[PDB]
Amino acid sequence: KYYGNGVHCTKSGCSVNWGEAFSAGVHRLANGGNGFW
Repeated sequence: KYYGNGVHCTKSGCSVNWGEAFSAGVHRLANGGNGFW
């Protein structure tokens, strides 16, 4: 049962990979916008 960015729950309790998700959220913060930020 995979999930969004850096999230993986599968043991009756999540185990979100906070690293992939922190960079994912940043990436989202600056997805594009035809720029560099």
